[PDB]
Amino acid sequence: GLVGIDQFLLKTGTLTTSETAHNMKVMKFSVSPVVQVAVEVKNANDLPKLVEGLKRLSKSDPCVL
Amino acid sequence: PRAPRTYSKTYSTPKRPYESSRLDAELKLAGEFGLKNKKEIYRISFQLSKIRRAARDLLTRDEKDPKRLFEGNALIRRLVRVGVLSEDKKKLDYVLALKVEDFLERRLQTQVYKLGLAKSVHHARVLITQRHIAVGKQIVNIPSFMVRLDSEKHIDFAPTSPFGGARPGRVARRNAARKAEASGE
Amino acid sequence: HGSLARAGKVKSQTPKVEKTEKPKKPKGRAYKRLLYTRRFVNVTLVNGKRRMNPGP
Amino acid sequence: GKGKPRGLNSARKLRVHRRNNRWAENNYKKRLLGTAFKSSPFGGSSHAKGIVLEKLGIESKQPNSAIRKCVRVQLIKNGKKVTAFVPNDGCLNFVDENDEVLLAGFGRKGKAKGDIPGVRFKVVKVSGVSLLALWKEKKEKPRS
Amino acid sequence: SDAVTIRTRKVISNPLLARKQFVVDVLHPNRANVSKDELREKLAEVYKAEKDAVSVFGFRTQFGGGKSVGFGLVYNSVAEAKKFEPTYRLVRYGLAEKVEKASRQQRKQKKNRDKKIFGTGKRLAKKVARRNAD
RNA sequence: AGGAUAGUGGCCUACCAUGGUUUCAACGGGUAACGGGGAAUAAGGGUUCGAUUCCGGAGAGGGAGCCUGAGAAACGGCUACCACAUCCAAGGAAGGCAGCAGGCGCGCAAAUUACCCAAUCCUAAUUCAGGGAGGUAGUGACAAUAAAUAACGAUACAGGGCCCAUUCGGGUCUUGUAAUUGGAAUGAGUACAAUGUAAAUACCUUAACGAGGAACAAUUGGAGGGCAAGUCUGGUGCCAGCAGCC
Ligand SMILES: [Mg+2]
Ligand SMILES: [Mg+2]
Ligand SMILES: [Mg+2]
Ligand SMILES: [Mg+2]
Ligand SMILES: [Mg+2]
Ligand SMILES: [Mg+2]
Ligand SMILES: [Mg+2]
Ligand SMILES: [Mg+2]
Ligand SMILES: [Mg+2]
Ligand SMILES: [Mg+2]
Ligand SMILES: [Mg+2]
Ligand SMILES: [Mg+2]
Ligand SMILES: [Mg+2]
Ligand SMILES: [Mg+2]
Ligand SMILES: [Mg+2]
Ligand SMILES: [Mg+2]
Ligand SMILES: [Mg+2]
Ligand SMILES: [Mg+2]
Ligand SMILES: [Mg+2]
Ligand SMILES: [Mg+2]
Ligand SMILES: [Mg+2]
Ligand SMILES: [Mg+2]
Ligand SMILES: [Mg+2]
Ligand SMILES: [Mg+2]
Ligand SMILES: [Mg+2]
Ligand SMILES: [Mg+2]
Repeated sequence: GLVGIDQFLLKTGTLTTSETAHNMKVMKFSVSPVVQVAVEVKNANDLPKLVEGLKRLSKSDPCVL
Repeated sequence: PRAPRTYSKTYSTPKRPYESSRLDAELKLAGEFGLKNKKEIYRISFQLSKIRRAARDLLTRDEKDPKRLFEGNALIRRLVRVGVLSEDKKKLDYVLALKVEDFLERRLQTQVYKLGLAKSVHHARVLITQRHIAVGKQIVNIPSFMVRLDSEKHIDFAPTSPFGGARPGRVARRNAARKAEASGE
Repeated sequence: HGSLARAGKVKSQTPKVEKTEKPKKPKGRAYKRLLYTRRFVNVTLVNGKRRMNPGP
Repeated sequence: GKGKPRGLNSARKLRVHRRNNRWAENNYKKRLLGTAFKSSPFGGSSHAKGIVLEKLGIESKQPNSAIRKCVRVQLIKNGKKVTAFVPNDGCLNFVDENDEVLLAGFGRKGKAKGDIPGVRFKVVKVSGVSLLALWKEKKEKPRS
Repeated sequence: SDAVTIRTRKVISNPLLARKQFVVDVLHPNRANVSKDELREKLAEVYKAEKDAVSVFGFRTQFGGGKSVGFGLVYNSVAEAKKFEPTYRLVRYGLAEKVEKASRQQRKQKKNRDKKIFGTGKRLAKKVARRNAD
C-alpha cells in the first residue's frame, strides 16, 4: 500500500518514473453498476457532507458509480 | 527558540502613482545611469530621505549639542568618504541639498563608464555583472556599490578573465577550435 | 424565466483572430534603454506635440 | 469659550466624551458591536467556500438593462444561503450544480456593485480551480 | 601548488590543549582552492610535528577565486592530538576508524522495548519455551 | 483568643462589634481579552494591533484529590467522578500529542511519519551516557536583501553637428529605422575536483560542456474621467458583458 497517493486517484492508476511509460490495462470485469437508487440528505445542512461523501464512497469500491 | 533575524525594507514607493513629472524625471535618471527598475531610484530616494530625516533632526539641536557634533561628523565622514558629498561641502548642512544624482554618480556602475572603461553606461552594467572588473584582490559585480573615492583609481579589469590578461575567454575559445578543423586536418 | 440561454454570446461569437510572431521585446535594464531612446533621441514617432499613439 | 472644557483637571470629561461620541462613527460602531460576527454571512472572514444550489439570473438596476447571471450558494461553514455574481463573458457555463465554489466579497464592504441589487459576493474559484483560469482556456475543471 | 603561499595569521601557544592554534590564509591564483590533506603537510613540515598530527578546518574559499581562509592547529605530538582531538575528525585524517552503529531511531526503539523487561530477560525466555504449544 | 501554615493574614474556628465599596463609576454585563518588551501607520499630536523567538503567568480532555520529594497540588505520576474512547477468549485490561513528526475533523487559512548530538546549552553516579531541548536537511512567492533575461561593432538606409561653397554637398560628429551580417562576454543550467558539513545538500572556488533572436523567449494589470497611456480595426447591438465611484 501507498499513503498520500489517494487524493490524486479516482479509482485506479499506473505509477511510473519513466518520461514516457504507458498506462496499464483497464481491468475488464464482469459486474456493472446497473442497479441504481436516489439519495439526498434528511437534513439540508448536510448536503456538503453528502457531496463530499459520494466522492469518498466512489473511491471505496472499484465499481460503484 | 533562537533569536530573530532583523531585516529592513531598503525602498519606499511614491504616493501619487501617475504624475508624469515624476514618471519622466525617473526615466531620465534610468537611461542616464543604466538602471532597470524604479526600485533602483526608489531605494536611493528612500536612503536620501532616511538621511535628511536625521539631518533636519540635528539642526534643531543648538550648536554644541554633543550628539549634534558627534553624528554630524559621523555623517559627513561617511558622505565624502564616497564622493556623494563634495569635499568643500563638509560643512554641517550642505547635506540637506543632495539630490539622488550624486549617489548614482558614485555608483560603481557609473564610474566604470565615467572612467573610460565602458563606452556606455549600459555596457558598464553587464561588464560588472559577468565576473569582470574588480578593485584589488576583490572581484565585485554589484552595479550599485558606492565606490569610496579611495578606489575610483584602484579599479581595473579583474585579474581573472580576458580584458585583464590572465586567460583568454571562452567564446573565442570554441570559435578558434574549428580554426584548425576546416583548415584541412 | 428569462434564461441564461445566451452566456458565451459575444465571446463565442467574436471571430477568432490570431496573434503574430514579433521581434522579441527586451527585458530588464535593456528595456528602459529603449524607453529612454524611444522617448528622447531617435524616436521616429513624435508628431509635433508629444503623443504616444497614431491613428494614421 | 469653545464648547468643551479646558482646565488642567478635566481629563475625565474629555476622555469620556470622545468615548461617547465615537459611537456616531460607522466604522467604529460596526467593530465594537461585532456585527461581522453576529450579522455578516461570512464569519467576518474574507472568503467562504460553498455548494452551488442553482444558477440564477438578475435584472440590473436602471438606466441599464441586462441579466447578470448569479448562482445561489449554501455556505459550508454556515448553512447561510447567499447569491454571488460570476464575472466575465459567458462563464456561467463553468458552474454546474453542487460543485464547491469559493466566494469573495465585492470590494465594497457590504453594499453592492453598481448594477446588481442585493449581491455582495463574486465567484472566484469553482470546482477547486480559478475562475479566470477557466475563462482563459488555461486550466481544466477536475476530471469526473 | 600554483604559488600556494600558505599564510598563517593570529597564532598563539596553547598548553592547556597541548597544541598551538592559528588561522590559515591561502592564496592560489588560477588555482581553484587548495585541498586539506594537501594543506596539512605543506605546514606539517613548517613545524614538523608528525604529518599525522596537524589539524585544519574552516575554509570558505573567497569570492572571484584566488583565496581561501581556514583555521588550524599543531599538536605537541601525535598522541596528544588523538587524545584531545574531536573524535569525528580523527577519521578524515585517518588516525581513527569509523564506528558503525545502529540508526538513532532504531536504537531508540530497543531502549523502549527493554523498559518492558524487568529482570535479566532470560527468565521469561524459558517460560515461553515450555508452553506454546503445550 | 486559638487552630492551621513553611510563616503574616478571616487563611479557618469560637466569641464579640457593625462594619467594608461606590458617580473621582462600585457592583453587574460584554470581550471574536493571557499581561508585558514590542508590531503597523506616523509633520506634530495621534489611530490600530501584540496567540506567536525574551520575560511573567496559566494549563496539560473537564473537575477534584493526592503520593513522592528540597521543590509539584505534577499530568509523557497515581486515585475518583464526568465526557470521549481502545482491546477481549466477555472473566477482565488499559487510555490522555495544547512535545516532535504524522492523521482526522475544522475551515479562507498553515510544512517531513526524514538526519544528528558536531555546535548551543541541560542533566546524571557523570570528560564518556541521555537529550524530537537544540541543531541539520525536506516543504515554504509569509515577510526581507541584492538583481540576468543582453553587450558591442559593421552593412545599407532615414537622417541628423560639420572644414570648403558658382557645388548637387568635395572631410563629417552624432543618432537610430529595416532577418544585413559579424565576432567578443557570460551564468542559468550541467559538472571534474576540492571546499562545505556529524555525514550529505545548496552556497563560495573552479577542469570540460552551456547564445542568435524560431531562442537561455517575463509576467500582471490596464489605455473615457479620477489616472500614465488610442477619437485604430474587426465583432456584438441596453444582448453579451464591463463598471470601486461617475
Ligand atoms: Mg571566471
Ligand atoms: Mg452617540
Ligand atoms: Mg452603545
Ligand atoms: Mg443620535
Ligand atoms: Mg472552490
Ligand atoms: Mg493569630
Ligand atoms: Mg480568551
Ligand atoms: Mg491585548
Ligand atoms: Mg493591525
Ligand atoms: Mg503576547
Ligand atoms: Mg485566540
Ligand atoms: Mg513555533
Ligand atoms: Mg512563555
Ligand atoms: Mg501546572
Ligand atoms: Mg486535545
Ligand atoms: Mg494533574
Ligand atoms: Mg510535564
Ligand atoms: Mg504527553
Ligand atoms: Mg499560507
Ligand atoms: Mg490543510
Ligand atoms: Mg551536543
Ligand atoms: Mg552526548
Ligand atoms: Mg529549517
Ligand atoms: Mg521574495
Ligand atoms: Mg479589459
Ligand atoms: Mg490621461
